[PDB]
Amino acid sequence: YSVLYNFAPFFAFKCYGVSPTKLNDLCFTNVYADSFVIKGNEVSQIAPG
Amino acid sequence: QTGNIADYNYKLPDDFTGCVIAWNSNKLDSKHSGNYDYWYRLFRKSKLK
Ligand SMILES: *[C@@H]1O[C@H](CO)[C@@H](O[C@@H]2O[C@H](CO)[C@@H](O)[C@H](O)[C@H]2NC(C)=O)[C@H](O)[C@H]1NC(C)=O
Repeated sequence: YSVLYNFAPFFAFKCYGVSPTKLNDLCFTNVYADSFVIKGNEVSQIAPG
Repeated sequence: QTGNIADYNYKLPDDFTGCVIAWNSNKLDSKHSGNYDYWYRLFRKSKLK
């Protein structure tokens, strides 16, 4: 998760389900990652509900 | 119990004695268009005694 932490300015880091700090040891099998490009305000508009 | 809420906010003692009362209260705790007056801390340095 260093690349997620150090690489790129990571302008958006907000999330509500699982803490991004107590995550290095936490371990799953599959993760659904989707990539797309938007402007500044849509990044903020990205949210649940 | 292990997790986030039971690990940072409220930890029941291992040698607990007594009773636990549970009942769903949707009308008295939720309202239309969101109700996030309540707060639970999922970020803590360590587990809670
Ligand atoms: C509340 O007092 C307790 C003393 O028992 C302390 O809480 C611990 O603080 C250490 C660091 O000083 C942490 O590593 C532990 O994880 C803490 N444990 C708990 C259960 O909080 C501290 O002095 C006070 N805690 C806070 C958050 O101010």
